[PDB]
Amino acid sequence: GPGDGFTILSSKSLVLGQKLSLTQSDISHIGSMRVEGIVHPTTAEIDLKEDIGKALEKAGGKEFLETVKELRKSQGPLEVAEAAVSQSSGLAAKFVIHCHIPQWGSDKCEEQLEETIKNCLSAAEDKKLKSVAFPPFPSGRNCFPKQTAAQVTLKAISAHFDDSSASSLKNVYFLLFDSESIGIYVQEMAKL
Repeated sequence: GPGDGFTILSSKSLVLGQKLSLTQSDISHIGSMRVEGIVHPTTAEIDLKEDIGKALEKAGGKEFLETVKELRKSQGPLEVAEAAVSQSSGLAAKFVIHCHIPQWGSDKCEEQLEETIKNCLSAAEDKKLKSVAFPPFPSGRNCFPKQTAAQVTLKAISAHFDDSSASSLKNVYFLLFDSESIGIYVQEMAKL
């Protein structure tokens, strides 16, 4: 499991047996999380000014900022829905999977979020990861309501495992920090 510091709040197992787990911890514990790939929701430029970026950057130090800087020139700007992977020596996670999340209210923004999440799982499988964690999506000006984000992301994950051939992914974790968020995800996960 994700190990000391991480509580499994709730769990659902999908039709092909992949397990979805709601987990809680302190942001500050992110770089000890025992999962093979962590998702970093971000912008085209792959910034690290949000709570998760900050914690991954602090945990990963110089080597990590360096690996990110290089990726922006290597690949970016990331198109909307695109994911790209950093090696993350210094974390328990083998890789961080950056992804460009669309803005709330854009054209077919729900369908683009869904492509985003699928592209995150694709990138995890391409690296043959056995587990991946999704932290909380951002909130504010141009951000998805929590309801809709939980709804789409859950829907994308199951659809992905339907369409995917021989996924290495057995465990998908949702990192959650607040009660309202925890509650919403539980509500949506019950729609099964």
